[PDB]
Amino acid sequence: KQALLEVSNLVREFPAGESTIQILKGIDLTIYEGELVAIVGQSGSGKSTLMNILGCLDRPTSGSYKVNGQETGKLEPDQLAQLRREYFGFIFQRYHLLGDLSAEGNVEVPAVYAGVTPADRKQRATALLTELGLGTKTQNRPSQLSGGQQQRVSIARALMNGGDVILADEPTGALDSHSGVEVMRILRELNAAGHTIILVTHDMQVAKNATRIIEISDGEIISDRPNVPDQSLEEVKSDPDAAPAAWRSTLDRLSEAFQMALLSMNAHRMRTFLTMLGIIIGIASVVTVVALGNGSQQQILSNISSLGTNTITVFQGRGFGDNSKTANFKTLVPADADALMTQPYVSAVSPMVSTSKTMRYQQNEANATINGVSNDYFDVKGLVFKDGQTFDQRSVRDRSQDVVIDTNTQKQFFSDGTNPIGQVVLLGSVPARIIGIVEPQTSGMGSDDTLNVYMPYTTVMSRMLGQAHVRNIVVRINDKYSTSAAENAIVNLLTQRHGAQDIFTMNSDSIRQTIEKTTSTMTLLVSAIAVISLVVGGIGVMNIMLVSVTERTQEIGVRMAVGARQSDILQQFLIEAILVCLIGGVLGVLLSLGLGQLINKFAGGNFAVAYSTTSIVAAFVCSTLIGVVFGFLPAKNAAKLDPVAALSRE
Amino acid sequence: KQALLEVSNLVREFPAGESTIQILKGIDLTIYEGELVAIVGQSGSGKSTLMNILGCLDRPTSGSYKVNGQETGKLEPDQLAQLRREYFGFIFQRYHLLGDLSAEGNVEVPAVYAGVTPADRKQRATALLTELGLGTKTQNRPSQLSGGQQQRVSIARALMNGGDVILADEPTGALDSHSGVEVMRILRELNAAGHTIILVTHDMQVAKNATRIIEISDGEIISDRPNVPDQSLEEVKSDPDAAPAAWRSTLDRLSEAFQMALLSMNAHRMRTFLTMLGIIIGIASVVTVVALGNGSQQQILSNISSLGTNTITVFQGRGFGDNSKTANFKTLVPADADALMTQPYVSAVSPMVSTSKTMRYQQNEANATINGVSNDYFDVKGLVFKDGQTFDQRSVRDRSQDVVIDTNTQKQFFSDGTNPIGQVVLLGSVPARIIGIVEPQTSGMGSDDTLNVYMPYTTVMSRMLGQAHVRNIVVRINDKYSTSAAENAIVNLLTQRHGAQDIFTMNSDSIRQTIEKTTSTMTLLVSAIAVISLVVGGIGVMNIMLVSVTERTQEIGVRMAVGARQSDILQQFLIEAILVCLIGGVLGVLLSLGLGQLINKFAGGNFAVAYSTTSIVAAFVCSTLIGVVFGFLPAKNAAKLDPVAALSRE
Ligand SMILES: Nc1ncnc2c1ncn2[C@@H]1O[C@H](COP(=O)(O)OP(=O)(O)S)[C@@H](O)[C@H]1O
Ligand SMILES: Nc1ncnc2c1ncn2[C@@H]1O[C@H](COP(=O)(O)OP(=O)(O)S)[C@@H](O)[C@H]1O
Repeated sequence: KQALLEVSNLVREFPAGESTIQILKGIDLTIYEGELVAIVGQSGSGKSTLMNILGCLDRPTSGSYKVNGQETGKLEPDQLAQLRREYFGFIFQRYHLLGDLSAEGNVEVPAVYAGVTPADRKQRATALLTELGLGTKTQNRPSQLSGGQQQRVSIARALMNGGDVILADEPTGALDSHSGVEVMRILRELNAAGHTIILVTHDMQVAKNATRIIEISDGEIISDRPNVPDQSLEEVKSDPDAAPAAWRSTLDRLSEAFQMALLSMNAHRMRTFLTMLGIIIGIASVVTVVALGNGSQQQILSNISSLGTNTITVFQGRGFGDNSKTANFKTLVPADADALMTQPYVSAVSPMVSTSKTMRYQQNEANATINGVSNDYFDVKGLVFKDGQTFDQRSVRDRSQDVVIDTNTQKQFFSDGTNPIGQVVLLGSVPARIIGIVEPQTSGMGSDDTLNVYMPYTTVMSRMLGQAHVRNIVVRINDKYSTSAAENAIVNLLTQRHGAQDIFTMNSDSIRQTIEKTTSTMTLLVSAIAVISLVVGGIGVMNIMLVSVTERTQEIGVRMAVGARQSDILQQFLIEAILVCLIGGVLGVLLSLGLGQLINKFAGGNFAVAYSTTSIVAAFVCSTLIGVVFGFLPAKNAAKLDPVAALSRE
Repeated sequence: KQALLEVSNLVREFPAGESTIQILKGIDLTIYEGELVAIVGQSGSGKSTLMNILGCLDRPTSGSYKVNGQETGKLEPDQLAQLRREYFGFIFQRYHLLGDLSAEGNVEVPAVYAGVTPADRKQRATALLTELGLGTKTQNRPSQLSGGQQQRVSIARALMNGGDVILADEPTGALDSHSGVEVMRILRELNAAGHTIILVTHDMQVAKNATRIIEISDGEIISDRPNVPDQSLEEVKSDPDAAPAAWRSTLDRLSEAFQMALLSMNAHRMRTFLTMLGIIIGIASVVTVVALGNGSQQQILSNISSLGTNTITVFQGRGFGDNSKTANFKTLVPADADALMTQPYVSAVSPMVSTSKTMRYQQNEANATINGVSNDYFDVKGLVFKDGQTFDQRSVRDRSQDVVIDTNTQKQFFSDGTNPIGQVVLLGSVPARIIGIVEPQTSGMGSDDTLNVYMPYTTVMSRMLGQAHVRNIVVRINDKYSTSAAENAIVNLLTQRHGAQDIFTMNSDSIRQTIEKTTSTMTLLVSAIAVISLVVGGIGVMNIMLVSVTERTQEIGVRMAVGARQSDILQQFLIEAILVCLIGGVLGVLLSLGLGQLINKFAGGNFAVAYSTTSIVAAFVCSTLIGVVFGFLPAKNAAKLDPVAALSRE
């Protein structure tokens, strides 16, 4: 049969000066289930090292330590953690509780790592705290408890996963006489109930509370004797404490890891706020710059949209003056448009003049732009008729006073729902009857807001301007033919048709393309400058997480001792970083949205802010990725701590 | 006569639940110089509270406490610190040493806070450490010392500033039996030497080391009896330890505050690196963006300086399509420049043609752009002659083969130091004699880097091109007399000479002004976005400083008890932040300079990086201001800590 704790020729060496020093020197030691063992020696004796090895927090480097038959010498971290969850509970001189949790929570932690039903572990935690006289202090934080009360909490914690072997490191060293007596009473009562208890001390008067006293000095055991305490006659057991013992639970520990990181945020609200603030400012500047560049691009493009697709505009305008010295040189005339119409690369053509008059209806007045155009103009610019129809070529010839109106003029003058078609409006001093309504090119509520009116160019030229010439001529190029080659043909045709190079062009597609390219490139560079800010925010996240790993070093050690896997610690800290970056990426998005409405109020007619939902999604994802990347390094550093050095980190 | 410590009616209340609780209930107590006093009681007794008041770390809050006649009831923090420096030394259960310093440094700290000569305090530190058996461990850090060794370090520390009244709070509570014997031996020997010692404990067997035992319970003193230790027979005194003891010095404490901040940076090197890194990225991005916008503006403007000042260039339309359409439609001819010459607003005028030929010298060849210009061209464009002169008007008439060169061609062909003037070079197939060298308009190279040659336009048109027309004509407007009106007048005149409006103009000053304003505006917007990054860096600095205040809370408390003023603490932390941000600004500047040299390797001849020295200085100042500001709140929070709560922070 196996003895519960079986040590054989245990040698623990440490390197010291291109050589070694033995701290444990060939220790043989058998401890049976139910013994009350005290191991006593002074500083330097090796009692600590021995207990660390006994608690599966360290490995021999020479010898054998079998826990219920299981050799620990060659076990890997999660296997030793398995043994700690299975057979050991720990009590520390300084009563290492987790300041952020309640007594109940600290008691639960080992059951969290062992994968114990949360309802059942709640029951067990409050039951053990009540059994040890802390039934009314269940919800107190460690900062709300006295030393003895905290040590009683950690006794209940040690009992959570069974309490098979309670390893107690000088429990009565920090706290006073009375509460030391109480702690020792509890331990002896647990031993009476069958709990194996190993007490490590330097005060023989503490060791005398045990039934077996092993004395250690300079790495070797020098005494091993039974003992009967004197105070067993006073402390009669009038309060009979007898309380001995691929995809499933990973989810439970992930839920708890989220909860734990969340509580660490609630504990340090200023720190959390500042770190999130850095991420909020970063994400907000990136989403803002991107939406500003996109919306401004769309706005500038709509301001071009008064031109068509495959549209070549033929301008010639310049300085003003007399009829004989300026008008005689205005060679662009509608006969030129008639000539262009017959070219194999021209699918549509329209002269274009314009004037601005006061438009009247029953009582309304409003200034409006009256465009003198061809019946084909709507075909050139791609305008869509809402209700009516265009001009007849005859009505252009006959100087008709028919008129086409856009959506904006309908809103201005026919807000009642009165059908504009057939209604006579008055343009300055010229009456005109509406024969059609056009849906504009504009994309946006307040991106255009102008009143466009369309009459035959012959009528506007004759009745309103008194001129024989055209402001410009728009041409839509056939067959998707090379608009540039058609452009050159137009320049040669009109130039040969005129007496000289009296014209210049505007290629709508070329200008649009240049605007898209230039605005896109500038958007990319500037939003990269914003991403620099976001990078600095991420660096801040990493630095804070690393520092909180240092802060929580002892918490990490305690969690390991109670049963945490390196995985579990990694998940805990990494989830903290991720949650911090997400909560703040969302707030950066919302801040950017509010700032977007601010700009959309106070901006001009070129600056506009438009938020693509995939830039919002990209913001959320890149915030989470900053959490995963920048937070990872600290979370791994926490997961890889030596629980011995962590427990004694001070 | 006055007793050293004179206590009367100490009542210490703390609020607890819409009421208060008395922790000291009217304590009277007289302690004379040289007494060895133990104050003993269990948790709740008030012994610590009493000892804190005795040490000038708290105020009676009701009653009187006189230290050598000085009432503490109404004293302000720095006055209580004065009393601590004057009369008190402190020893703590956990032997609160400063992990970053050596034993010697920890011993020095109280002398730093007092007005003590650094050399003399070094001597005292090593002397006291040698007296207490730490002569060979003088340089060890606290992590390199045992509990007893650290406790002897803090004994020497308490003795540094005199050791008048040594308050020891459970000194033998953390450490083992043997080293407790040694600590108590040392304390008794100091008492024999005359030191007043007040020992506070809960273990009567420790209290029995004193000669006077005052027992306290539930806030009141219940026993006060003399005592003779049992070990007075053991200690025959064979080793007689008898060692009893704003413009001027503010600068010395500033030196020490700088040194302490520096050592704290060395202690946490990764933290320092990351915190500094944020500022480095911020300052580098801002200085980089500013230098990029400024230099690019200078480059793009240099490409315009070739258009001269107040110069209106008369360009002409394509005019091509055929060789016969070139002959037909190239209406801009040098006679038009002759006509422009006579106008009242034209001070100088030049036709301009250009072609590219291979420029040859003795054996050297390089392709060069030959500009056919008027003798006035240099006045219009504002070019300055380095050595020679321009053409004669006669030589323009006579189709002269004179040539003027720029500095780039001088470098290409006359690198020897050979004077180009009088030398005959060959341009394609036309020889030409150099009559002058011209210094260009440009500052940065960018795209030019071009070989410019100037010959009479009549000669280039006649001999090299075989054409009757001019590419464009430049005019310099006198007095700046309505250059915009001159543009229109030129168009009207040239249009009147031709058969149409077949010419257009370009106002050099308008273009320059537009470029200057637009690029300047882009510089401000983008560099503001970089400053966003710098802001996030500062926020990170603040968060880190708050965290290091929390981390060092006990260090702050120990410093206060040892004798630090709130001033001293604030200076310490403020200097830390300032120093980190200052260095991060310097490194941000150096990174920015390197990045500028990197950018200058890019293929964009429009992007250029120019560093103003006032943006470097601005970087230094704004980095230091981030240090002071963010930067400040943590340092004040450190200075305003309650030294009692700070010392008991865990
Ligand atoms: N890294 C390391 N390096 C060198 N020596 C070590 C190390 N770790 C432990 N030891 C030794 O084990 C003992 C630890 O606890 P003990 O209870 O025996 O005395 P303490 O004062 O440390 S509580 C101590 O006496 C040390 O001499
Ligand atoms: N903020 C505060 N609030 C309420 N009560 C306080 C407070 N501070 C001290 N006290 C009391 O004074 C005593 C402190 O030291 P003592 O040596 O007498 O016992 P300890 O267990 O704290 S070492 C302690 O027993 C407490 O009951």
